[PDB]
Amino acid sequence: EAALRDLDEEGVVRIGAEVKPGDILVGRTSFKGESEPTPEERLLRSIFGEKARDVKDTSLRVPPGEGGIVVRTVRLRRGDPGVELKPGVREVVRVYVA
Amino acid sequence: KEVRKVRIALASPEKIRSWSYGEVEKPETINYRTLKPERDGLFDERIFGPIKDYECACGKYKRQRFEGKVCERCGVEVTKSIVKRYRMGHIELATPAAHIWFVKDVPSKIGTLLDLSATELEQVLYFSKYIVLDPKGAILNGVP
Amino acid sequence: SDPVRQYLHEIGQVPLLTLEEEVELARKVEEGMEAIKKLSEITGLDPDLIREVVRAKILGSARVRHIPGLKETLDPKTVEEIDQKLKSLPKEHKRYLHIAREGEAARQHLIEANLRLVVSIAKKYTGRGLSFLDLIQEGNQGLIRAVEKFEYKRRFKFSTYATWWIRQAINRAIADQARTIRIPVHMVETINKLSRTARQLQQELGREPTYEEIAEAMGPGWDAKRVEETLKIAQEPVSLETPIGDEKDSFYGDFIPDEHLPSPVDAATQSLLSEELEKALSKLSEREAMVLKLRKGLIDGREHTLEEVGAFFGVTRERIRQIENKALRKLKYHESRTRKLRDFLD
Amino acid sequence: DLVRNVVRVVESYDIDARMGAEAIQQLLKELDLEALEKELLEEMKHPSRARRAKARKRLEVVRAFLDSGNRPEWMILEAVPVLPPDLRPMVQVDGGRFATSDLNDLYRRLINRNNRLKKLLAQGAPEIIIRNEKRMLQEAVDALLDNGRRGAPVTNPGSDRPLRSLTDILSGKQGRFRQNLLGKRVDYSGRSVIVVGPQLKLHQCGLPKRMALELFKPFLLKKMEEKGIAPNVKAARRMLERQ
Amino acid sequence: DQFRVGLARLARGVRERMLMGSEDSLTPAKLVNSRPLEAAIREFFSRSQ
Amino acid sequence: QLIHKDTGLIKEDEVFLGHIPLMTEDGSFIINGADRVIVSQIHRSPGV
Amino acid sequence: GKAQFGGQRFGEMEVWALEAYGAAHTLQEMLTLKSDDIEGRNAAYEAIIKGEDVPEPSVPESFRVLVKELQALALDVQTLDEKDNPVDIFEGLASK
DNA sequence: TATAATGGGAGCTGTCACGGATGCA
DNA sequence: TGCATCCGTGAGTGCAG
Ligand SMILES: [Zn+2]
Repeated sequence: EAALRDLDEEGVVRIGAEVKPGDILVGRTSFKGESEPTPEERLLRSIFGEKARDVKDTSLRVPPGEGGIVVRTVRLRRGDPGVELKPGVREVVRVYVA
Repeated sequence: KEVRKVRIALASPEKIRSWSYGEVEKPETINYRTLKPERDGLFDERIFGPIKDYECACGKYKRQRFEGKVCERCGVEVTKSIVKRYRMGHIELATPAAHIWFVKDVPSKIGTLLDLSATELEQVLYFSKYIVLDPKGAILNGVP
Repeated sequence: SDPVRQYLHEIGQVPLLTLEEEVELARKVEEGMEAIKKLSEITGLDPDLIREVVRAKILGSARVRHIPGLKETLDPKTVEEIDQKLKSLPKEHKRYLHIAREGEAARQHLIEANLRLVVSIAKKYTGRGLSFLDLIQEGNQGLIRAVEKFEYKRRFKFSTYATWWIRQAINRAIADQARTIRIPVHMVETINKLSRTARQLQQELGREPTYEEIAEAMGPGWDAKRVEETLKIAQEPVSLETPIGDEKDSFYGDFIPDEHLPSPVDAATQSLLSEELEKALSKLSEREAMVLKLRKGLIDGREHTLEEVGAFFGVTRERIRQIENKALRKLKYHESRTRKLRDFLD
Repeated sequence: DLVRNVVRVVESYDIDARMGAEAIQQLLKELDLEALEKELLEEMKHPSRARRAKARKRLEVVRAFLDSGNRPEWMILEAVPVLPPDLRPMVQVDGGRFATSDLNDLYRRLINRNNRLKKLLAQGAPEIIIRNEKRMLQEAVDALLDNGRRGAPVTNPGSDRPLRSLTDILSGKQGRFRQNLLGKRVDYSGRSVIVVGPQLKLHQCGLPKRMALELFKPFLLKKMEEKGIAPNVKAARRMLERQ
Repeated sequence: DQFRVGLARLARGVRERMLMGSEDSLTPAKLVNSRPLEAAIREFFSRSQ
Repeated sequence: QLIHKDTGLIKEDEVFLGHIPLMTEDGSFIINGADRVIVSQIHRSPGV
Repeated sequence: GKAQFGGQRFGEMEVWALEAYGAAHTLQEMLTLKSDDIEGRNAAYEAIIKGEDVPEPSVPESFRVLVKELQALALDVQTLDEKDNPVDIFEGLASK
């Protein structure tokens, strides 16, 4: 929850925050491939009573040596009005940082 | 043993075939839906290698105790995927073809080896003129 | 020098047919096929196996290759052999070996004669993924079709009938080898549908249409979702060597990470796991850390449900499932001291 | 002639006169190399020194082949080799879009011609057609290997960009030798602005501690354990990943 | 200049469909495919030097 | 307006050609939402 | 490049520099463990984190690319030991 | 699968200097 | 034989891009 304290319910940083290297600006999830857990890994979780999760942390963090104060966010989905993006993209999010 | 020299020399057609693992029959890359490689094409794994380590194409054999078995269903070896980097294929030509280096690297290496002019080797190669191997007695304009 | 003016010149050598020479050659080709299965049911060999032999001898031994579909390998020994129980026939039966031979010979002069026509069709299928010559050859390829299917008795000129197979064969090539990702000829066909209908929509609206403005005018069974995922497979790939910048010292491919091969962090992260878990089997028991080291794999994995578990563990079937729980149990207490495992869940 | 019941004979010979690499693979194949050496030194004895000169150049090619054991005909290919697919990949970039080497389109280009030639043969085609197919086949192979070298260079549709032939890959300032073999990019390295430190001793410099941390990230990870600022190396790393 | 090059391509494609498809039931509308123009402009503005 | 070389056909439509990019007041362009500039080019001039 | 999390190009002229000094091992490192000797590269970043000296290196994976690219031009490049018999720098992965 | 149709289309420009291989009085 | 004349091959580094 520390690593999330500055994100709204959707996964966007809150306008007016302080973001530094490592910080998630936008949480994103993506599905795991034909490397869905191997033996070494299925077993390791068999110990921890937490079974293989099927999504992944693909979030957008901040690169080394950058950071600032979230000033703004644009969220373009499709299914919303006005908007339609290159084929195969559901939604795009831009976050400007000062 | 310890590398100490590096030899470079010509590839006999037999040798080229000695390298090969597959005749690339179809000019197909990967399936427009499966996004997997089409068989007999430039990325077919039954030729070149397992795309994912120690895992055959269809799903038959899927780890290291099988190693080297070419599964029956799909025909792919069970090895490291690193082989898609090293395993040569070959394209068997119907009529043979000139390695342009030995053609056009002036002075031609084939063209000097046969007292063939530059512009002869072109004509004979890019089909501007015939070249007789056995005139079987022909004669042209009063001269054999 | 220029490989098109070249071919445009060889073609310009074979004269154009006239109406009689048209019907002459066409006629001889028809009769020669008839001749070939009359010639087949006399000797009983095979029309095609027989046809190739007529074919060889007319063109010269210059060409012969074991024809796919024929059952024997058509080497110059079987062409003399078989040309022999051919010329062995009575003058009224071996009458037809001269008919075939004449046919094959007219086949050629009729193809060769009408190559200028192909040119004048492929000329206008340019800029579609295939080069002029590539198109010509495909065009030609169909032309061959046209002669083995012509019926001179319908009185039509040859131009007319062939202009069908010609474009029929360009269009199959433009649609079967153009894309780096080969897509069935019919999907290609419907794709072009979207293009042409989208175009009129734009010519109508004054702006490019949305997905849904397409799914409508595309009719029923067409929704916005289905126009979209049709477009993304329609999507042609791009060159790793595409130029990045107005100089030429960077390739678009150079900015592309190699996700496949493991990184050195990962490479190392795996080796330290697969032994600091071997550093938790030989810590409490190594034969209960071996029956559940065989309920999965140290390499290859070994895990089904109930069946080889029941074959060779030493123990009974649902007793290995109990030291499965206690092997795990012990590790869950084992791993409250050597707590060097949590990190590996990321 | 069955209408005229004459047997015609047209004045014409059974000559063997070919075109293409088919010919040359044969003429090459018929070279007794020791023979030719004999003749050439046997003419290295001539005056006028321009015949003596060319007999050298030629003889140097002969004795080249003699001393190596290469067969001249091997400068002709029946079996064109194909380069492992990973060295010429097809990859999905971020947007699920695809990125591919030029070579695939140069092979593809070739395998279409070899294939419709194997077909144009069996379906018995006139020479004029078979001719255009073999020529086109050479130009295919002449572009896989050294595109641009002879005649027009093979461009993909919708641009004027030569495709990148195997020799293009091998050679030039951006070739494989000069850009990846005689010097690569490297790990454990950084860049920054420099700034004079007059306080430094002759053997020293001023390294920003953040550059230091990364450049030594392995070493720091270990020491971080050999003291205890983290339990193990993998958790140590996750500390330094958010500032 | 780039515009004189789209117009040029567009005319290669009209006469093409002038001498094939139906010489009397035709319009300006369907004898013109704009895209060759579109892409010549787009080109000059997105990848010119 | 299309006209037939032989009969006198007359059709007349106004066909949409696409969009031309406009120049802002300060004399620049927005192309895929990114201001850009079209640098004049110097070259030898037509003549003999 | 910074945005890719680059490495720094150690080009021809830098190599010369190391060459002139006679820093053989430091050069070899830049040519194998630090760039593309995937074995000894992965092998090193385990040795550091484990506190052991770095492994002597194997062949740069980029030389292999060179071999296979010359094969694809019908050219047979062969690593040879001193008694002139080949050396498989693919550890049997290309043999049959 | 059948009126008839029978030889392309775009060049691209303002470098230079050397070395080699070829043509020609 | 000696000398035009054409064709092919070169033309700095790293970084931002
Ligand atoms: Zn399988």
